Amino acid sequence: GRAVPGLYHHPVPEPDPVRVEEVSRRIKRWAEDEVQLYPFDGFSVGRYMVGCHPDAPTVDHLMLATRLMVAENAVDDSPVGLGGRLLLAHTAIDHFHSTAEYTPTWQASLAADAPRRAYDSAMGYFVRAATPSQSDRYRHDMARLHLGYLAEGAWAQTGHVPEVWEYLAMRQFNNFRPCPTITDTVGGYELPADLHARPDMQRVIALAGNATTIVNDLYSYTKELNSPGRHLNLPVVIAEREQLCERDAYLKAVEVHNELQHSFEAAAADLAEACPLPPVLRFLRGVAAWVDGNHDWHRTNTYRYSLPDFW
Amino acid sequence: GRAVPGLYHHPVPEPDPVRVEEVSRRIKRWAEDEVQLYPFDGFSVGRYMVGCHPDAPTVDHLMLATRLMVAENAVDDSPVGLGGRLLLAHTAIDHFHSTAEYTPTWQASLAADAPRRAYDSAMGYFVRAATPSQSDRYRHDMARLHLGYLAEGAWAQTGHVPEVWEYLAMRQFNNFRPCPTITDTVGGYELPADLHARPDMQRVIALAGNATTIVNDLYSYTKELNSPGRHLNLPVVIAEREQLCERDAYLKAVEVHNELQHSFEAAAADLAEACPLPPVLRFLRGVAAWVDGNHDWHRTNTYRYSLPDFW
Ligand SMILES: CC(C)=CCC/C(C)=C(\F)COP(=O)(O)OP(=O)(O)O
Ligand SMILES: CC(C)=CCC/C(C)=C(\F)COP(=O)(O)OP(=O)(O)O
Ligand SMILES: [Mg+2]
Ligand SMILES: [Mg+2]
Ligand SMILES: [Mg+2]
Ligand SMILES: [Mg+2]
Repeated sequence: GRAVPGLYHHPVPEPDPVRVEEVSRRIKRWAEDEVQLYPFDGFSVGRYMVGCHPDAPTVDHLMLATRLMVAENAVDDSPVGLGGRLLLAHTAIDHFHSTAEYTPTWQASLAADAPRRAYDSAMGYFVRAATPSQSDRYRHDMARLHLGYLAEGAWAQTGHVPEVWEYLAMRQFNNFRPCPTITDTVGGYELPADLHARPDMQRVIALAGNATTIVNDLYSYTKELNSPGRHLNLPVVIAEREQLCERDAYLKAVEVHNELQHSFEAAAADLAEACPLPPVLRFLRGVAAWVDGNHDWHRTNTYRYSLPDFW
Repeated sequence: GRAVPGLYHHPVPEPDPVRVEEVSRRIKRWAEDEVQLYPFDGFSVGRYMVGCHPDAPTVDHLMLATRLMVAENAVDDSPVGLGGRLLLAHTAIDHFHSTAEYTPTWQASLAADAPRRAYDSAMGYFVRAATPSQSDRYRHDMARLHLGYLAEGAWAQTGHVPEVWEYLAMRQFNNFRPCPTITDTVGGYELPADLHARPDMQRVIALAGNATTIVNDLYSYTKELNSPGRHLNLPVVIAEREQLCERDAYLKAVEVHNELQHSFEAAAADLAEACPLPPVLRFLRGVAAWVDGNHDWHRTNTYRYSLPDFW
């Protein structure tokens, strides 16, 4: 249950057990009764989402994020035909438009497997609740994610080890980013689209996702040593390119995380000063909350993750 | 110089020769002196862009679209590592954010090849001219395009022939769409982001891109018979799945185009009535103009394209 030594992070309060438990039961019923996601603890994802969205006004708001997070996972369920699989699944998020003949056939494919059932349903709820701007913004962040996956899968098909910055670029896209960027939707307000689009806000979001995603590299490092092949993460890539020992490579990855997290904070503090509108200040706080909550989930989840003996 | 018989389209005026010629010279200088795009007629792309953007206030506005269209092409210059290549090129469009150590190395990669030089420069000009909303919107349409490419490349690696609707879904993404959706930027006004994001506007745009992209399937069909392997387009896919003769499959593809184009028009007429704001009405007209101009460019370009003897 201990943090990575030297990892810069913020502790968080225990997540409201009443909420965790309610999310768990509703998420189990959705998975089983609505989308037949299998022929998985609700508790894991409930602690995750309650911890990451402390400002959600209701469990209904929390369930917007929870179903999308679970659907994200159903999709990870060779890489050779990945680009075709992911494109079709993307249509459950950004709909196909076609003729009266071909539309119904696409429509049937949305029931065809767990990942597409999961997405069609989870997105369905999101689109009813969110503004059209918040929906479009999510589709863009999902198109990023799928691109990230496809870079990673392309490298895996040849065992290619990218340069460190190249791995970092992939991991900018193959990245938690679609989760914190729905903080406004889940918080019951809107960050206006013209403000989301500012270059400074875009930089704040990218840094945040980049830091909180390297958190996962650091906590899941030991588990990934057993993944098929040579599964890439920042320590592994640093070690291989910068020809360092595993230990020093990992410690450097911790320092990289720290600089990304510190830069995220400085960038958010600056935007808060430059543009102190309420929906901006709340969004910035919710992104930091999602980030702190994501570190806490990784830290406490000793079922999935464990630490290397480098200290 | 003849249209596909039975293809529903709108004729267009001859493109202003003064403008075509000016675009050609400036685009040749950009390619040669700014981005070293080779160690290509300016005239082809000039007729293309003047024809597609009759409302551009200046050649500077036209050159925003022209450099992006040319950069798009430099990128098409096995599919196995495609997802890694395209991700890195995407960073020239949607920037990498990283540490003081890794940022400069990424920064150097932007000069490394023609495609990334082309994008970094072309996007550079776009970002200075457009609103932050118009920039974000372009990055999303480019992330769509790259996903489309990667589906197509994944299928090509196994010679997979998708179902027709599946091919159509890919071709929704691997699609001209980033070109007409910058019509406002090129026209010197803005479609507001909240209005762009409406589901009805999203459907109008998708149909338009879907029709004008099947135009390219129909005009480039004969050329593609010679592409390495079995290059997919709508007639080829219809023939193979619906086991039809090449001719009848092509004629059906013409009917599919016609229904997409008619549906695009009905959908735009409806939105124009539901929401008759000026920036909406102008954007709708500019999308139709881009679509009509794209058909005319395909029709007149007998250097790249020619027709099957099916009539
Ligand atoms: C948008 C969502 C929900 C997830 C984004 C994808 C990411 C970053 C992960 F799944 C975590 O990395 P990884 O794939 O290495 O996961 P594990 O280490 O836990 O297996
Ligand atoms: C955004 C831009 C500029 C282009 C989108 C990609 C598309 C649809 C094409 F290049 C045309 O199809 P295709 O690849 O079959 O081109 P050709 O038939 O002319 O070789
Ligand atoms: Mg993964
Ligand atoms: Mg991991
Ligand atoms: Mg192509
Ligand atoms: Mg073609």
